[PDB]
Amino acid sequence: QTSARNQWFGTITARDHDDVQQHVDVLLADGKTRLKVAITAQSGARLGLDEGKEVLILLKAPWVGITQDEAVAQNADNQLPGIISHIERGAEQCEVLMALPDGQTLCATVPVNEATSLEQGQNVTAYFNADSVIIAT
Amino acid sequence: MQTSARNQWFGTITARDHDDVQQHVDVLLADGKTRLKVAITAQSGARLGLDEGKEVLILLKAPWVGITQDEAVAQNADNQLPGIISHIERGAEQCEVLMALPDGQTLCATVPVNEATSLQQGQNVTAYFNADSVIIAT
Ligand code: MOO
Ligand code: MOO
Repeated sequence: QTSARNQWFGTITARDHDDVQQHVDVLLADGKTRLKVAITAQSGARLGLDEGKEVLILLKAPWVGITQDEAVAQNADNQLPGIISHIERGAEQCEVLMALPDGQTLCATVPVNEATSLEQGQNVTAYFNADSVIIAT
Repeated sequence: MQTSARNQWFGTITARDHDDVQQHVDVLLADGKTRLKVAITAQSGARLGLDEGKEVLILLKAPWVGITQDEAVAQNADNQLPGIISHIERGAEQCEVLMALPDGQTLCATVPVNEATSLQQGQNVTAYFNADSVIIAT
């Protein structure tokens, strides 16, 4: 139980063996969503992040951007196309809920000034870097 | 308790605001002295019961930690922890920087290799990070 609003079960499919910071590939339990995640070398060993390892991905809401710009999405390490299902606008931040293709709901916290063109029903892309995710067992 | 976050600290919530979408909490760490500021969604603040007295674990991933020697940068950040670098591991793209904290703790930061060339073991530095870079776990 953590504050991260996006907690996705998945499985390690690959892991590199760089000495300071390593990357792993994760397939989500929906069986289609692939993610790239970076972790320190000590952590990859300590957690035993080898092919087939089941894990829980923790992606805090503010680490997720929501964009209508395909280049922004393509520049990021991870891209999850979807459809905005709900928008709650606060004074300083916005909660953007996005329906993923499988029906799950992604949550992003976006600065109010970056959500002015966003509206429910729009096709957008959720994006984040590999080093913005925590792996939990 | 088993997560990749290299920094995992016990703390007690000592304050919480009730802003609509994103709220902030003050967290007093295990040393009974260090206070952090953390941002969470309103839904999470209620779901987790992040009220005064609530004990939690702070998860801070290595790449979220900046290292500086500049007073302004440290003061401008939401959280800053002074320490001394105890070890550096240089890599082709990233460097692991470990910093000794009071009461035998070690903070771990992952810094891009081209930004850590002036960092060296034994320097007095300040680690810093945003309120919205921390995850709170029950
Ligand atoms: O820790 Mo949150 O509620 O994903 O911002
Ligand atoms: O090893 Mo990490 O980068 O603290 O998740």
